Amino acid sequence: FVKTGDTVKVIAGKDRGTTGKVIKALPKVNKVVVEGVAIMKKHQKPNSENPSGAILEIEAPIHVSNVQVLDKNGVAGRVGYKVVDDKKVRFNKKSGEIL
Amino acid sequence: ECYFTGRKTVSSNNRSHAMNQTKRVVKPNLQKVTILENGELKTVWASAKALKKLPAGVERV
Amino acid sequence: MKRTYQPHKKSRKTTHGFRSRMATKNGRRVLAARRRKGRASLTV
RNA sequence: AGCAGUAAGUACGCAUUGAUCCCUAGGUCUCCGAAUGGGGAAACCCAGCUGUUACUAGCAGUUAUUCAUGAGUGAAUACAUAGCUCAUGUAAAGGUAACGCAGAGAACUGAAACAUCUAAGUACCUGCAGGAAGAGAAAGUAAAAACGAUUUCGUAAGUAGCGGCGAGCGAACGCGAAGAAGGGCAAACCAAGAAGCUUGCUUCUUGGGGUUGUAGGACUGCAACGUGGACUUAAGCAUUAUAGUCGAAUAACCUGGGAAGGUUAAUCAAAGAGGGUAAUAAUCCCGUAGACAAAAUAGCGCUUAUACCUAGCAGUAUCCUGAGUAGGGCUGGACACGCGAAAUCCAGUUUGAAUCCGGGAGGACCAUCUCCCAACCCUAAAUACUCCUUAGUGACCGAUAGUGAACCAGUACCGUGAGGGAAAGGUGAAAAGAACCCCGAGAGGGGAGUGAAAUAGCACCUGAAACCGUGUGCCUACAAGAA
RNA sequence: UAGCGGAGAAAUUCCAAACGAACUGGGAGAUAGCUGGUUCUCUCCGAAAUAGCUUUAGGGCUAGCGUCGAAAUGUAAGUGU
RNA sequence: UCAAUGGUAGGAGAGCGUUCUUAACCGCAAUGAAGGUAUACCGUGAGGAGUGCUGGAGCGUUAAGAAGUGAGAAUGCCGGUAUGAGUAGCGCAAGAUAAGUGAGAAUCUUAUCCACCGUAAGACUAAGGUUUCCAGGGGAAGGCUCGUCCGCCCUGGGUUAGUCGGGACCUAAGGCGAGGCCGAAAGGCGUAGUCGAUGGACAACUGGUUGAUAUUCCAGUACUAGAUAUGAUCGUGAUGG
RNA sequence: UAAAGUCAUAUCUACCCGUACCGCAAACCGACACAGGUAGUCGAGGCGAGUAGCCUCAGGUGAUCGAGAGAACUCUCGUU
RNA sequence: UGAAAUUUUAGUACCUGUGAAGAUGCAGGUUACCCGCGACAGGACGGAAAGACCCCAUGGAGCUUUACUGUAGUUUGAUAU
Repeated sequence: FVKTGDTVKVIAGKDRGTTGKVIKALPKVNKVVVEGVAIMKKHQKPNSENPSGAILEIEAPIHVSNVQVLDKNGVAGRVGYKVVDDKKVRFNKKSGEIL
Repeated sequence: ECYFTGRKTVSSNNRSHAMNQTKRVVKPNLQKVTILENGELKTVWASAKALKKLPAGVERV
Repeated sequence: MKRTYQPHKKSRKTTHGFRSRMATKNGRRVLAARRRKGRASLTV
């Protein structure tokens, strides 16, 4: 997409309908780590930067298909973009149009 | 080799009695001569056909 | 007994140096075969 | 909108202010290498000159050769000449995918052997060229009215022919299609000059003249047509590559680790091509169809005067029209053509015309007729092939295949060398890669936990097959079997 | 000093663990009357191993010997007794 | 009903199975496709499905078309596994004990004896090797066995010149060769010239020095050559001789 | 030919490459930690002409699977 | 510590016969508890060596010659120079 972002729905996949804030997408990964979503956990060794380890609630990224950006009234769809203003205006379809 | 005589020793092929499918080497006439002096003063080869047609136009050509 | 190659440095060159191979209009041709294939190196 | 190639992997950092990135242009461009100041084995050494700036430095450039063009020099020997010196011009040497052309050019074969043939003038090798090359404007074919440069394809048709007439090789004509452009010069002459100025010169330089077949030009007449053709210049126009941009149309339930699968419904429409998405999507995304966008970018094309040389025409004073040239002898070769009745063309060698009342061709050749005008030069187009640039297409192929090479392949490796030449992809969706605990020198294991799954644990999907096993019910330790 | 060659106190001796004609690439998948190999299932029918010629004798070319189809059935030929 | 059904090379006919087929026809699929595995079914055959289990994505139908299309067998090939066989060999010489080391010692280290070579099995030095050297650490393979050891592996250092060897000197043998020569071409020859050491030219040698460099680092002595600083004086004296 | 020369004098300089190790060898060339080949220079004493022996210099080395048991046999050795 | 060659698989005896004309495996008959282990060689027409002897191929190479064809080379003559 364009930079996510906001709370973002997850329609299909392991966790249906879950919304969660994003800023950290890195679209070259083409699947987005979102807090709360795809709860990975790592049994890490008691080593540097965690001298106990065994628990890392870092979470997995899931595909662009299961990312769904909502406009600010919680309404997702398809991003019509660049349409309105100086450089670019993002919106979804059937949406409240905000970014 | 001579320049204004055209070609060279050019290859060919020999025949015989009830021909035996053989080869020859064509050699033209070879004469180093220095005939004229237009500003010439230049020794070079020639062929005898061009010798007999030195009086054709060959004093400068 | 004695084997074939017990070469020295002059021995390993002087048949196969870049000007030796390049020299005779011929070895450079087979070097250009070695370039148009383009194996691990050229001159040796 | 993150960047911080490969990829972990780190750090200072860096960045919607506009980064990273994409494109275009400019920059610098280590050394070698055509490689070139000189030598030299490839990654070198040693220089000279000119300024620099300082040093028994460094910097920056110049210094290979051949050719061409000038300039100077000036031996035997006076001028000269050779020769030498300097200057100018990448010119140009060189690398090359395939096609071409030209030279040089075999053998093996086959012919049931083989000396003729064939293979083929092909393998190779060398040179010369471009986007194509050659190719070409009748000194043609043909045989009656018969056309009118070439080129490619089909036809004629294995037809005519040739050939130890074996084995084979092999036309052209005419027709059909594409493609369809011809134009200069020397010559003759005329004018200018200079000069054999030995005067009248009869050679050179310049510009007209005109490029010819039913002859044509020069001499007497006498007409301005765009033209790659009678200028394929420059200026605008337009549009394409060269950055990309927008770009429609959906929700729930069941299942599962996960829906796009099943079920329920709805939409769209120049987009239900295709690919991802944890499991098969039109409506999730990339996209897709369409619709926009480029300054520089390499072009293509259109209009413009210009970028320049041509016409008809009657007559015929004489000249011209392509000399060692045609031809003739011999030796070759190609032409279907193997010397033959042998055409016809091109070679060597020898001899050698005519020249417009001309000359040539019409398969030996002699007459009549038909056609043409060589012996001077250029000619697009239709054609051949791709290393290449994408746009792509597949009753291509799926890891012994498909390129030798899906993988750091021409790799490893062999060989001194020329050369040769391998093997190998897949965990899981996502490393979420097994924290911890215990055994163990360690590895490795075992629990725990991980994940949908751990026979799923790093060469990891799936897992036969030979091999080795461990357990298992029966039988065999008086037996000499294709079991 | 490099293969149509070389070297050679010479045997046919050697020319890079190696030669009566070296090695590498192409011609060219040279060729081979000689060797081997040939892959799914059924049914029906069913051999020869001889004459003649042949640079032919371990091979071909006919003819005799099979098979299938078609045209009639020399108006029966065939084959017996 | 009757008659036929041995059958090789031979010839005829027919059918099965695989894969791709846009075709359609028309499904399956996570409740499990394919594929594997056991299977005590059926089919004249080739062959076909049923179930149990693995397994987690494509496959099946039908009918027809098209085929790199039906696998034993060739010194077939490639890849894996036997076999012989726990047998050969363990690559030409003698170590020994104690102690350490470790976890584990025959084979690692030390001590102490023995032993061997000793015109060498010493030292030093060509070519060669191309870092193998040393230090520290480790033991996946390698070491023909073990292995803490190592030319094995990781990491890090280690080679020092006016005089040492070469080049900035010359030159043989030879090679290249502008000129020139001849040659289808490429070429091959070759005058000048050019490089080409194994040769001929020339100053440094004692002592110490590391884990390792020593004629190279430095103490002492030099000498060679040049430089700029400085009373010459006509001097240098060539490619010639 | 005038400090080109030139010596005294003074103090500096003197380039580039190679330099480690092994090298009769477990690094070379013999596919190998191989029973070959491989320049050259030195190369102890004691006897001893002797660089031949033979044992010890200096120096270096224990060279890579061993233990048992002493079969037959096989091969190197000593006897008759 | 640990290989090689090797092969249809085979729990592979003897006689006498037979037979592509010489048996382990066949017919008849005989003896043999089962499995080894150390040494040996008669077989298993043992391996390793698509016979290097002989023969054949319209096979090829090499060599020789007053085979036949040629070639260069050598030597005439013509003839441009």
